[PDB]
Amino acid sequence: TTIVGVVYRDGVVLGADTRATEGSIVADKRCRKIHYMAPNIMCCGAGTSADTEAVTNMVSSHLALHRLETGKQSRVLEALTLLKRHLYRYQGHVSAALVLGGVDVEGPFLATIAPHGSTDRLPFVTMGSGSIAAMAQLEAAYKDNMTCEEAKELVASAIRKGIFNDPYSGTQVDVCVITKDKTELTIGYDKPNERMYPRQEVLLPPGTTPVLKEEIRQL
Amino acid sequence: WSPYQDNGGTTAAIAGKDFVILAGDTRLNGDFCLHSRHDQSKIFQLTPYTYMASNGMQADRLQLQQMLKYRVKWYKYNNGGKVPSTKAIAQLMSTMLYHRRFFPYYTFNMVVGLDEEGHGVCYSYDAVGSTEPFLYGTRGSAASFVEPLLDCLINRQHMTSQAPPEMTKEETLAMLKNAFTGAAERDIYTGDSVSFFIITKDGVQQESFELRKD
Amino acid sequence: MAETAIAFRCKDYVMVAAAGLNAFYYIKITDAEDKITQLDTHQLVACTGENGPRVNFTEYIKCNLALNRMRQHGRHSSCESTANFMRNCLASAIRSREGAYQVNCLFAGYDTPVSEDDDGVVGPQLFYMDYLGTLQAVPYGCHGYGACFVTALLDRLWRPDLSQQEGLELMQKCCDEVKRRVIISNSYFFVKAVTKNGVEVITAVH
Amino acid sequence: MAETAIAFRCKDYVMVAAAGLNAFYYIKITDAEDKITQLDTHQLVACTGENGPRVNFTEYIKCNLALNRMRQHGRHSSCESTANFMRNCLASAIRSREGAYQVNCLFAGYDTPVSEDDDGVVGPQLFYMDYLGTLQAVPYGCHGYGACFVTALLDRLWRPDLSQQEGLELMQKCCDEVKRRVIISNSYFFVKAVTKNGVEVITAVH
Amino acid sequence: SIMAYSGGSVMAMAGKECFVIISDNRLGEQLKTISTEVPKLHVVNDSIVYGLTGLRTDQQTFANKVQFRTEMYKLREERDITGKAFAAMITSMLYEARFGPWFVEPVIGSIDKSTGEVYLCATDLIGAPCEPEDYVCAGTAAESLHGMCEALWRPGMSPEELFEIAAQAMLSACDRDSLSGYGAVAMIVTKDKVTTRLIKGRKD
Amino acid sequence: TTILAVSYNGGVVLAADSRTSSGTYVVNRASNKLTKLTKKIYCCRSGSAADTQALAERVSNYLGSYQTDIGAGVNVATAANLFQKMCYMNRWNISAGIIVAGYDPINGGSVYSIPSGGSCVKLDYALGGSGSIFLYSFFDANYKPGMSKSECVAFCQRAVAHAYSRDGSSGGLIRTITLDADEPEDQTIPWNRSPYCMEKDPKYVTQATQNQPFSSSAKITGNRMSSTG
Amino acid sequence: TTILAVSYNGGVVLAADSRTSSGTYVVNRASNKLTKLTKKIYCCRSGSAADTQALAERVSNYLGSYQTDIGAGVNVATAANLFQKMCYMNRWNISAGIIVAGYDPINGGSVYSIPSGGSCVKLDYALGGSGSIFLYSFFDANYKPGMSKSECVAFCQRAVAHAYSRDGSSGGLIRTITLDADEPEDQTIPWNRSPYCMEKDPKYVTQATQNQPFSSSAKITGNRMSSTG
Amino acid sequence: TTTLAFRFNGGIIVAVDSRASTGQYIASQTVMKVLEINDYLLGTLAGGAADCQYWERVLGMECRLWELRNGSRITVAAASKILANITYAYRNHGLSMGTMVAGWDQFGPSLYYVDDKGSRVKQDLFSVGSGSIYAYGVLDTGYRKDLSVEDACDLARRSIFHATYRDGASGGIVTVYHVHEKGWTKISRDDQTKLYHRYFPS
Amino acid sequence: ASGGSVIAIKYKGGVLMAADTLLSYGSLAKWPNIPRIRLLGSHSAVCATGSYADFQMMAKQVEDNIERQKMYHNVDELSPSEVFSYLHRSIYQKRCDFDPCLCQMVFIGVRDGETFLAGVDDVGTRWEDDCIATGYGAYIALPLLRQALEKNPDGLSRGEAMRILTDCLRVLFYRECRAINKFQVADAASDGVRISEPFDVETHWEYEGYCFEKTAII
Ligand SMILES: Cc1nc(C)c(C(=O)Nc2ccc(F)c(-c3nc4ncc(-c5ncccc5C)cn4n3)c2)o1
Repeated sequence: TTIVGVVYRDGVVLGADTRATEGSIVADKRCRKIHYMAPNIMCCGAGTSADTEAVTNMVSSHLALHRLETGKQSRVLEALTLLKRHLYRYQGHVSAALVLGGVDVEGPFLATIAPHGSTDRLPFVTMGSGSIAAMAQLEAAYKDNMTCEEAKELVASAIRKGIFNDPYSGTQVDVCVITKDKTELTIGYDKPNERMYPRQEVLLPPGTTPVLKEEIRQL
Repeated sequence: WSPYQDNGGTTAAIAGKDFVILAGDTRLNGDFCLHSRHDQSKIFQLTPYTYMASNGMQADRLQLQQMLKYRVKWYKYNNGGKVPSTKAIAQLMSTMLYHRRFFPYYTFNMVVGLDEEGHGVCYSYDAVGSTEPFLYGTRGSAASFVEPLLDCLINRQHMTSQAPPEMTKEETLAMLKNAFTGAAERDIYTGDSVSFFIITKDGVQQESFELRKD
Repeated sequence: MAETAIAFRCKDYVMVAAAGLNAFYYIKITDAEDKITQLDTHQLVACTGENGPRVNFTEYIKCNLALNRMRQHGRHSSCESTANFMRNCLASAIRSREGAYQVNCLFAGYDTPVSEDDDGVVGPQLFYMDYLGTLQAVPYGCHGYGACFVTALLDRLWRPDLSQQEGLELMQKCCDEVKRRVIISNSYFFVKAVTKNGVEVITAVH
Repeated sequence: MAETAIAFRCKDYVMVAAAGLNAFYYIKITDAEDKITQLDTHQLVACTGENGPRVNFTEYIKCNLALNRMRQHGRHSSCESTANFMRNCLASAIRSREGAYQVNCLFAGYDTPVSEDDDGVVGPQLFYMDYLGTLQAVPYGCHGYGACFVTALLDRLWRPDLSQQEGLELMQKCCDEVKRRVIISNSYFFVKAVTKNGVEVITAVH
Repeated sequence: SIMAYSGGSVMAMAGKECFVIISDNRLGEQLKTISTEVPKLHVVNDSIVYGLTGLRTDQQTFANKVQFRTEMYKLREERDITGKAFAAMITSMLYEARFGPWFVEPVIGSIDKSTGEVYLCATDLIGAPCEPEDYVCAGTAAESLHGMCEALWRPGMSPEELFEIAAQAMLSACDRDSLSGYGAVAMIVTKDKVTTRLIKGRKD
Repeated sequence: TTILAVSYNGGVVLAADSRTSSGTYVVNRASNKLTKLTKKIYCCRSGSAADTQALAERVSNYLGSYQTDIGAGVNVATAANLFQKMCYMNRWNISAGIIVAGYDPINGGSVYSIPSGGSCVKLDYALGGSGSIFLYSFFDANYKPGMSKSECVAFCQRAVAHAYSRDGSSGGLIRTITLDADEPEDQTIPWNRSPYCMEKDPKYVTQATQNQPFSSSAKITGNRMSSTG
Repeated sequence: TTILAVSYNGGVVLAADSRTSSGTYVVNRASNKLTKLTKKIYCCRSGSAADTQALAERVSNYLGSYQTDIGAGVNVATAANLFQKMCYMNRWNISAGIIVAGYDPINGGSVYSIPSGGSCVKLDYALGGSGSIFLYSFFDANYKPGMSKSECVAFCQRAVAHAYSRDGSSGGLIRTITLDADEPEDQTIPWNRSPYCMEKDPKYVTQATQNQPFSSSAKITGNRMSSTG
Repeated sequence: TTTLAFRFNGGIIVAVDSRASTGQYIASQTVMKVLEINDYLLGTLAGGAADCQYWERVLGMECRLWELRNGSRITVAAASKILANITYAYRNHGLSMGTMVAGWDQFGPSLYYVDDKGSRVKQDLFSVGSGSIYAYGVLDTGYRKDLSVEDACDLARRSIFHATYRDGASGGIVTVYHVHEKGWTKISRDDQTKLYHRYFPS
Repeated sequence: ASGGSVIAIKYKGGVLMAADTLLSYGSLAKWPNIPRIRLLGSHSAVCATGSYADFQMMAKQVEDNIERQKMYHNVDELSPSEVFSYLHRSIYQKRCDFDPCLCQMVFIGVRDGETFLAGVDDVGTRWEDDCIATGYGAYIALPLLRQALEKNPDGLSRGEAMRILTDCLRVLFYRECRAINKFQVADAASDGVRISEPFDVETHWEYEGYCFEKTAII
């Protein structure tokens, strides 16, 4: 898993890979790691997919309950506080490193939660296994007040560094852009590893696998 | 600090009627990074009709290759220029693997070569030297992916359909390419570029095939 | 694991046979202790394990079946119900504080049509039950050390429609095999049989 | 420790009895293997332990006694010498690289006056020998699991001057006791007797 | 370990308007076949079918809990529980006991009756859901099944052809595994009908 | 991680590095270890980050309620006692060293040190963190009490720059804050303006003569800096 | 244990503490860690005492024979290489950190540092021992190369007195020796004349206000120094 | 692994499966468990395949050397003691091998079992391996001295087949060898599943 | 003691190997002014990561072998690839004795056109690329070098490769704890290896997102 987040001129840009490996074997090739938290708060997650989905869904329902109560849009500091409280209550057994990013009346906001509960608010953050190979790119190319196109090029490039140089990441680039009004989530922003050496479709004319006894049930 | 390490990779051979297709992926990875994508230290040519393809730790196979090459050279010098056969090389390698039984080599090997009547045969070893001659075979981290696929298209068991004709060089090459393109998409440590060696009687030829670099 | 329980179903009976061995670390406390505990008039259980867990678990199961029969005015429960209810205690024990019931059982019974409306099973039932809570309806099962020796032995010789006497002789064969190939002293074997008449203590073979 | 060796001295004979059990982890490899190895015409050794150490140690001892007899032109060695020489190998093994001979033995023999000048022991000799190198001349000794059961049994019934037949019946009693109180399957017992005539394989009791 | 104690393997493949879920038959104790005639499949209604895998006692406990919950759902809400709701339900059930974990690894397949959309899912033992578009597989023969399927499966397979690939993959994958085998049982379910087929495998 | 606090006449000066590290990798290179509790009381936290963040926010939530209840400013003794109590009944589970510094109109400027063990010592100047031990023998030499406000912040920045130059676990920005009668004022000097660094120190310019050229005499003449030479 | 060596124009100055300790008990309070090898080459040894004594005497026995054989003085590179070789093929069994310093007419004054690992770095000034880490940030501040002979020994004594004042494992006499063209000269200043000590440092005279009297106000006013008060 | 050999009036019968499982993955289904040492001795492979192959090849070198020197075939009792000494010397190096040497010397047929700690027994009925506990059951109840060669071969084949069917570590191809006074001949070599529909038809 | 990270890259005509000039003792930056780039013979150079004693002994042992061989017999000095081969064989031989040479080395060399760049671990693994990096440079620096290679596979220029060497040294300084901002670049061309004077790469610490108010966890 490799998740990056970049604060640009107005809003934030989050990116992630798609490969999910279940113990040294690629289980799914197009898993989605950019969850939803609010109309203006997205949350990438790295580590154990179980906890990353559980805590995100928990606080995502809590925020919805809350903004139905108050009536205002939800603040990213509330989501960050809920997440960090829950994570610290379990002493890191809930192993989900999260990148939480949204837009408020206070401008963009992009923070990162370690599995132990500690938070940092930075201009750009990266988490996951290929967090060292992706950060290497952001340090080399992040200038202040980038336009949306530049932030998306930068996030795609920072992901393609973890895609190619890390074994536990790759096969695609998920890039979501959050602004004050909208939030557009493009799934296949870049697919470098293209579908080479086409399949041969081995042909087995139905019946070659012997069957002993069959009960068909019409409905 | 432990003197062992697994540098991933995989190899796979299919013996035919008068040829053998050997294949090894050119990719070398260390602890957590990726050292190289052009590692050619898997398939080592001992004699013009014999190769050894080994996986596991890279230093151990770079050592075992030299030990085998010098044993082959001694055999060639004592027997008046007579290049040993595949059977002799395979038995020699088993004997060599078992001598270092208490501080073993961390390699899994295949001695792929041609027999005397012209037929091609492959051998497969454990870490200590349990050799077994066979007609195909894969080793490495991608073993349990490729082996059952070849088991199903070669042995043609569990299919009530008369056995197809004998597979030639091109068909076997295409089948092995299928297997590697399928294993490069589900194993994290396998596949940046594979090298094929078609061993026939009028020498050997060599080809490359490119996979996903993720 | 020392004491073997053999059990096999035929057309019109189930047979069980439990090595009555009882030991202390290597000292034979006894060579005759009845390990086949009868639950209801048509059901019995062959347990193997330490004596503490065996006796406590069997007494608990027996008391609960008896109470349930009291709460239903003489309504016997079928064998699937008793099997699942044993399995439920065995399984919930491995996630409790006191831990697992370290006892393996073979539940045997003969299902009798309880009323005129009844349309359930009429034949005999055998259920293999592990200590972790596994439950499987088998044609023949065996527990303990000799469990393997006789299992293979039964594959070669068991037939769906053995009579009573061929069941006797097959049980003699399996018992003598266990005696001849296991290092543990399993001399007396306590054979019981479940048939439409109830449970019967077979005395000939041992 | 599984296989018991019983041995007791009377006035004009020694008896030994070795459980011929041979096992693999719990599978009876055999119930008849001769564990009483004869060294010279009037001496024998009952070893108990794993088969590797037992056979290697006994073959080594036998070859060395035979060689010594060759180097002395048919001069038999007394039983104190053979006992001490066995004990010396057993003891020097526990401070070597290969380690201890994990085998316990009972050395039995009958000392015969070798010449007219000879004024040594004339009676039978029994020597209890541990695996660590302990060596003790005993009236009766026992090794293994049943070793205790029979030892007490012998204290109650052993007398200095039992005849041959009372020795037979006492050995029958001890053997059946070992069979009745040990969990291990010790069915066949291989009784041999040393008397002024040599060694004799007693067939009746077992 | 503990997940490979009872053996077993399940695998689901999606066709065009259909899908096939197939399981092995073996039940043993870490080496020794207890019985050779236990399938792994459970049908909840005419459009869902799931198969568990892991420890056998936890397979049975979890199947009882899932059946309890499904019958409770159909009573409270007068309707057949759909596929996605079923998968999310068992995901929550699994994550509840997160530090007392169940040792199952379920494999759900489902289809929309009138819509025609297929839906596969295969959670981890701690609840991580993983829904692909082609096929899922779990059990002792996971890697071998992955290898066979990633080579044999192609997008738009029809039922009578999808059953072929499913059978061949399960057989060739259980052949290279010591804790599975003894034939197989497959269920090919479409929008209109559900079919069960027993598949002759090696008696090895 | 290096943190320190120095007391002068008016108030206190807090200084700290900015770098949280995962043993040998810089996780966050612009961290902020000066956590405000009240408007005039701050804490520098060292050790683990999760534990000290939970403690700082719990104690600040307590302090906000006490001050609202009583209606008048809070001393520093209150906050230091709360920290000591908390970091004392969790002393087995957390590794958290705190430096609570502030200003109250009653007792002027105050600095309390709460080490790993959980004690609470009210000092004139406090040091803490993994990179502190390089500062003791710096304060014994170059520090005199009774400094002014400006000379105090200069000395604090200099001490931190001498601490994170030699320490591997420390570095990055130097963040200081001054708390006194006026508004609390902050300052963050980067690394490319630090008042000391071992690269611009002219005694570390000439290199160690390690790669001796293969020569004929035993005279040492510096390294071998080319193949021709 | 604190040892150091500083190089100046003419030669070198070695300084060290004198106290061997059994963890928390002063075994020997007047030890001598400056072992001569030749007339003009000395070594300060730190770590274990048995290992470094065996090494020092073995290497000095080697040096006496080489010098007799060749008939001319020995460089410092020779002794440093011998030490490095020995402390390298025993690196698993010994814990021995050496500072070999001396003067030879060819290369002037020289200082080599051979740490625990077994390397050998030729430096301009070397520090070593358990109490050294308090001296790095002391040398980065108060040290400038090109000092004279007298100012060098003053700085060395001052550094050692600042190192053993804060360190528990170090203390006692300060033993220095100067090696240069003239005769090698020794000096041992006691503790009751040291150029620094935390008891006579006037910033550690006023005590921490810890034992507050049971009072009615929140004003801190120092400790409670009597029962009546 | 399942290996058995029993002695009767007519010779010795060896029978093996052909599967080598590395834990839970099946390496191969064609391993050759019966290593014909010479034209007169048969050794079987159980345990570590490397150790068994190597040491039985060493033993086949030493029997041939013996024959060269003295000019007479080696006997089974001595060909088995060589392996026992070889194994007993390494009793503390972690070998894992239990083999069965079966031959027909000038004292009739002999069948020894040689373990990995130097154990060396002589009985007329052995079955080593992990599925061995399933062979004994079907072996002890049908075995008797006076079996015809085909009846005894069938007993051995039907006894290995039941070990392959209940055990996960055994299976593949059941092979039966016969040791008589003239040497030894491979009786039959048949797949384990084609046997299933031959013993339990319908 | 232990060195830091090393990075190296091949350009059109030569090799460049950069390394920081610092030796650490665990977490303490002990010696910031020592040279870590050695050069062997008259065509090749080496630089090691990790323990310094092992590199110091191994480089000495392979520098005695080169000069003796050339001085005793009238032979040509060893090519880069052959002295690297000897280095690798000696490291492996020390590893078989459980006496490991615990340092990952990067080895560069040029001899009349055939430019050589290899790397060797301490367990005996050896490899060769167009870009090598040890220590933490294998994670932080290596991806940048690989992209800068593949964005133009024809071959970088000398200045166009020095640029990216500076750009990766900058990140290595940012994100590696035990590192300082004073590096050295050994440039190996046809004439021979040439080590540069220490230089410093400029940094940037003035992002607006680092302001005191923003990074605050109140
Ligand atoms: C006279 C006699 N009666 C019996 C019952 C025996 C006997 O058992 N002798 C024996 C001696 C040494 C061995 F080493 C073995 C032996 N056989 C094996 N087969 C299969 C596996 C195995 N393989 C792969 C995975 C896991 C396992 C457990 C392991 N072993 N170990 C067996 O001798």
